[PDB]
Amino acid sequence: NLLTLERDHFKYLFLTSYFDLKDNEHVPSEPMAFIRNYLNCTFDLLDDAVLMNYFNYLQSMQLKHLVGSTSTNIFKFVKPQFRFVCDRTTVDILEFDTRMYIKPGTPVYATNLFTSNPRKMMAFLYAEFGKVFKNKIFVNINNYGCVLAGSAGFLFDDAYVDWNGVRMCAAPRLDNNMHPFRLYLLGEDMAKHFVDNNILPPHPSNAKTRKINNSMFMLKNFYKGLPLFKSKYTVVNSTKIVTRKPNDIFNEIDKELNGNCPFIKFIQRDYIFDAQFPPDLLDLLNEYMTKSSIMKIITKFVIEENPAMSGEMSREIILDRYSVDNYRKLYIKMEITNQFPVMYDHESSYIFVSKDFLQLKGTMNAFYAPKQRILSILAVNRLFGATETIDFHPNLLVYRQSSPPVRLTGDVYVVDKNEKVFLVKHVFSNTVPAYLLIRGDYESSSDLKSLRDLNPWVQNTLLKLLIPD
Amino acid sequence: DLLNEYMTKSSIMKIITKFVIEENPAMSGEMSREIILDRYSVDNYRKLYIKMEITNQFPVMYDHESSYIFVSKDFLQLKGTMNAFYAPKQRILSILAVNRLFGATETIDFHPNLLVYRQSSPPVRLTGDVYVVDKNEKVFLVKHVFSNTVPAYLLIRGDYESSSDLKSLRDLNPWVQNTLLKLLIPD
Amino acid sequence: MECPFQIQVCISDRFFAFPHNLVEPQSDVGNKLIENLIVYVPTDDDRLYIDKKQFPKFNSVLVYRHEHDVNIDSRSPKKTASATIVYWNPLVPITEIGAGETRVFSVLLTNNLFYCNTMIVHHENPKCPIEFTYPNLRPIACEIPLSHFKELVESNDFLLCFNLETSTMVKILSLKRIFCIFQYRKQPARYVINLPHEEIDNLYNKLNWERTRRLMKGDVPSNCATVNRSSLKYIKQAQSLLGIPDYSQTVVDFVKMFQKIIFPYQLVPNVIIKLNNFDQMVSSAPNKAEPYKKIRLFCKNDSIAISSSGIVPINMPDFSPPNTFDYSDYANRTNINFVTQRVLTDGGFSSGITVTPVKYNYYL
Amino acid sequence: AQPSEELINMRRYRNAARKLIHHYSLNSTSSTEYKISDVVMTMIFLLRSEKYHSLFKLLETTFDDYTCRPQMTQVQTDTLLDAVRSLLEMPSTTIDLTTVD
Amino acid sequence: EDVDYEKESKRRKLEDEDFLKLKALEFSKDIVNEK
Repeated sequence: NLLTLERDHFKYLFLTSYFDLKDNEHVPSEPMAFIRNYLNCTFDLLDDAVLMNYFNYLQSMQLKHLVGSTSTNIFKFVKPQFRFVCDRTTVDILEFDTRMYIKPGTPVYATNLFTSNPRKMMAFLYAEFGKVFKNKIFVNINNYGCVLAGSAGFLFDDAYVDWNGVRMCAAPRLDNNMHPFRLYLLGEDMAKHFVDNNILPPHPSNAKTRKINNSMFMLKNFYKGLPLFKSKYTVVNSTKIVTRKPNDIFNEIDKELNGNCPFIKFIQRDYIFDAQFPPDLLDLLNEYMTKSSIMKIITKFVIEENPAMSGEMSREIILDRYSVDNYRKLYIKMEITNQFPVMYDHESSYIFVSKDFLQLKGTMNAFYAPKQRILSILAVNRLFGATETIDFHPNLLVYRQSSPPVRLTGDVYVVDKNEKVFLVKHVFSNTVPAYLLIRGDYESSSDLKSLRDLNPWVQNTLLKLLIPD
Repeated sequence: DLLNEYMTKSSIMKIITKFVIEENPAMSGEMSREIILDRYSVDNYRKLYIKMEITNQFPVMYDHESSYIFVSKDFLQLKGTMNAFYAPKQRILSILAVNRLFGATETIDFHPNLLVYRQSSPPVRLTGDVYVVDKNEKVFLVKHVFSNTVPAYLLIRGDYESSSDLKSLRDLNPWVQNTLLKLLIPD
Repeated sequence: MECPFQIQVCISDRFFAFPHNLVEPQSDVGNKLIENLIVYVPTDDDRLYIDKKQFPKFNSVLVYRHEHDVNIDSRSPKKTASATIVYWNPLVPITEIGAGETRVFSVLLTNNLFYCNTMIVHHENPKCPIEFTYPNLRPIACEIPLSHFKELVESNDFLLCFNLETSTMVKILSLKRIFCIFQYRKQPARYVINLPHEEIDNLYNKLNWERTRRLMKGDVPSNCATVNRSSLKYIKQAQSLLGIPDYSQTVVDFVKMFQKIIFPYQLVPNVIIKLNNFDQMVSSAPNKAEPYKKIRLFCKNDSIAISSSGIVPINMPDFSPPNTFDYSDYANRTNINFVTQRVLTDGGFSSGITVTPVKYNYYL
Repeated sequence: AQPSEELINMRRYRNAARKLIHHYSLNSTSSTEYKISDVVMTMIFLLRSEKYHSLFKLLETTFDDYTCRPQMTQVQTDTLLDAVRSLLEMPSTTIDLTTVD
Repeated sequence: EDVDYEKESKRRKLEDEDFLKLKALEFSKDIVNEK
C-alpha cells in the first residue's frame, strides 16, 4: 500500500512545506512521519490522488499568485508555480545594483528548483535554451542566467525576492540555505515549452545515481520558506478581541496604558493578507512565529508621576492581530529568553497621539497646538495614533510683536533673516528632545548655528515643511 | 478550405504602413509575431499571427515595389489622383516622392482657388532645391521630408524668394512629372 | 521602417574614431573578392581622418560624403557588386549596397535602424561627466574634436558651441561623441555649453529615448542624466533654503546623504518624492498628471516594501477597495465640523484652516 | 419613459436658479432678473436630490405665508447649511444663517 | 569550466584602460611629409 493520510492534516502539510520548518516534535506522530516521507520525496510511496486532493484544497484556500495546474507531473518535473508581471522600475537616479534591465510589464514565473550554486550547472540550461531557439544573435550571457532582449530568459535569484521594486538597499541578512537560490523564468514561450519538456537535470553532483535529491540543487513544491519559530511565551492571561475600527483600537490602547507599564509592545504578523484560512489554521500559526514580522514599541506622551503607579514590571503585556482582523491581548510573566521579531538596533519608539495635538497633514514627527499657538517637532521619535489631519498654512505663524529687549539662551538656528524665523532646542519633561519653531523679535547670546549642522531626519521634514511651493 | 493550404505565386500583394510620426519606445520586439490578412473567401477574411520566418515564400513581386501608407484621417487624396493630397488646418498641398496612398474613402477635386498667394513679407529667403512652376503665378515646388524619412514635394504660391540656383523640371521623375502634368490641369 | 535584409549594424563607442583594422574585404558567393572599396561619411572633413595605407588588402579605395537622394529612394535599396561598401556613422537612410552583407558602424542608434540585425560589444564606463555652470576659460573647437583629444586629456574644464546653422542631428552626433570620449577620462571634467538650450532639453529627451533604444539590447549602465531646468532650479532653491557650504556642490550629494535615513525610518523622503514629481513624464508627470506612478521600493531581504503610501506587502498592488475600511462613523463630516469649530474658537483665528481624516492601505 | 423634460437643460435650471439666488443673497449685479418658469424650475430642480429636498421643504414652509420663524433642528440645520454652501458652490465664503433668513 | 564571459569582459576593461594611450601614436606630429 502507498503511504496515505487524512484530509484534515493539510494544515500541517502546508505549514511544514511552505514556511521553512525546523521543529517536528509537535506534529501528530503519524502525519509527521508521512510528511517526513513526503520531504524525503520518494513520491512513488504516496498516493497521487492525495496530492490532487491537497492541490484542490489549496484551490479552495486560494492564494493570489497561484499558477494554474492540471497534472500531477508538476511534482515530478521542473515547472512554474507562481505568476508575476514586471512593474515600472522606471527610475534613473540610483545605481542598478546588479539588477539587470527588463522590459516593463513582461510576465514572469518562478521555478520549483533551488540551488546552492550558480555557474556549475547553468550550461545545462544554456543547452536547453539552445533547444528552445535555433537562430540566435548577441546573447547577453552572464553569470546569473540567460538574457536576450529581456523577453525569454532565466536566472538564479533568492527566494523572497521582490519583483520590480526600485531598490535592493542594504539590510542585515538573517537566513541560511543549503540551496538559497530559486530559479526564475522569463518569457511565456519558454514556460510553454516546459509544459512539454517534462525534463529533469543530470545530477553528476550525485554521480547521476538516481538520487531523489541532490547535494547542490533541490526541488521544493511552492516552498516560500518564510522564517518560523515556536512560541514559548510564559502566558499569564489572555483575551481575544473582534472589531474593525482603529479609533476603538486606540481607545482600548489608552485604557491599557493607563496601566502602570510605561510602554506597550505591538506586533503585526505579515501573512495576514495572503489568502483565505481556517480559524483552526490560524490557531496552529499562533504557536509559531516569523522573525521578519512587523513590530513596534509605543509609549504615552509621559508627563508626570503617580508615585503609587509602579512595580508592574512582572507583567509583560502585548497585543497582535492574530487574526487577519482580530486581536489577542496577552499578559505574560516577564522573561529575558523569550524571542521576538528581529529589528535594527537603535530603532526609535513611537509616541501615542495627544488628545489636543494635531498632526500636520502629509507629514510626520511634527505637530501644532492651539492653546499656546505653538509648533513643535520631535527630534527623534515618531508620531502615532493621529486620525484627523490638518494642513499647514503660513498664516498660522504669528510672529510676536514684543518689546525689543527679547533674549534667549541655548543654540538658535536662524531660518530666515528676513522673516525673522528661528528654531530652538527644547526637551519636554527634561527627557524628550524636540525643536521649537518661532518667528518675530528674539535674541540670543549671539552664537549663531548653521542649518547644515543638523540631522537629516529633522532636515527633510523641515525641507518639505518650508513648502517654498 | 482545401484551397487555403495552397497558394498562387502570381497573386496580388502589398505592404502598408502607418504614417509613422513618432516613437512610443515600448513598441518593440513584436517581430517574432508576423501578421497577415487576406480574403481567403471571395468575400471573407482571415487574420493570422504566425511565427516569424525567413524561408517561407510569397507571391512574386518586382524589386523596389512601392508599398503604401495608410490614409491620414485629417488629409484628403485628390480626386482621380494618386500620391497627392492636401491638409486644411495648415492649408498645404503635398505630393509623395515615391510612395502610393492607401485607405482614403473620398476625395476633393483640385480647384485653382485652393492655392493661396500669400502676400507674405517682401523679403523671403529659401534654401534647397527649387523649381519654378510658373514665374507668372509665382508658383514653385520645393523638396521636403517628413520625419527625416518621408520624401515629398511641396507646392507654394507667393513671394517666397530663394537662392539663385533655379532647377529645371527636366530632371525630375516621370512619376511625379505625370502627376504634375495632370494636377496643373492647364485644360 | 523597413530594415532590408543583408545589413548588419555594429554599435561601439569606440566608433567615435574610425576602426580601420576591423573591416575585411567582402566577396560575393563564389569567392569573388572585390578590392574596390567605397566608404561614405557625414562630411568631407571625415575624409581628413582616414589613411588609405591602413588598407593594403585593397587596391582601390574611395570616399564620399553620404547624400540622401530622393529620386532613387527605396525601402529595398539599389544593389551593386562591383565594390565593397561601408557607411561610417551614417545619419540618414541608405539606398545602395555592395556584394554580400553590408556592414555599418556607428555610436548612435537611430529609430531607422531599430528593427535590424545588430551587435554592440558594449562595456561599462565607471566614470560620468559632471555638468557645470557658472555665471579657467577653456574655449574648445566645436564639432571638430580630433585635433583636441590631447587638450581634453590635459584639462578638466571646458566649454563648447556650434555654428548657428548646424543641423540638429549633427549637434546630437557631436555631443554624443564628446560624452563618450569623456567617459574614459580619469577626472570627471566640468563642461558647459554656450546655447539657449530650451530645445536642448528636448534634445536630452532624445538622448533618453536613444538610451532606451540601446537598453533594448544594452548594458543596463548606471548612466548619468537629469532634467536640467525644473529639477535644477528647485534643488538650487533647496540648497539656498539650507546652509550652503558650497556654491558648487554636486547634485548627487543630496541623495547620497539621504540614503542613510531610508532604511532606519522605513519611509520615503520628500526630496525623492518631489523627484518623480517634477519630471515631465517619469514623475507625477505634468505631461499627463499620473501620480499613480508611485514608487515601490524594496531592500535586501525585506519581507515588505515601501511606497508613497507607506508600507505594503511584497509584490502587491496599491490597496484593496474592500478593507477594514476607514469607516465613516469615524471621520463623519459632522464630527469633523465639531472639532473644527473647537479648533477655530480655541485659536481665535478667522480663516485658512482645513483638515482631513487619515486613511490606510493594505497595511495598517 | 421620457425623463428629458425634468432636467434636460440641467444647465439652464442650475445656472439660472443659482444666478437668482446670488441676486437675492449675494445681491450680485444688475440684471433683467426674472422668469417665473425659472421660478418653477427651481422647485423641479430641487426635486431630484435629498440635499435639495431639505431646502425645498424649508422653502415650502413659506407657502404657509405666516411670518413665524421655524425651529432650529440644530444638527440638521447645520448639515443643511453645509449643503447650502455646497449647492451654492462658493469658496466657503462665509455663507451664514443671516443670509439664509 | 567557466563558460561565462566575465573574465574576457574584465580583459576588455583592461583594454579600455589601455584605449587612450594609443591616441598619442594615432595623432602626434609626424617625422616627414612624403609629398
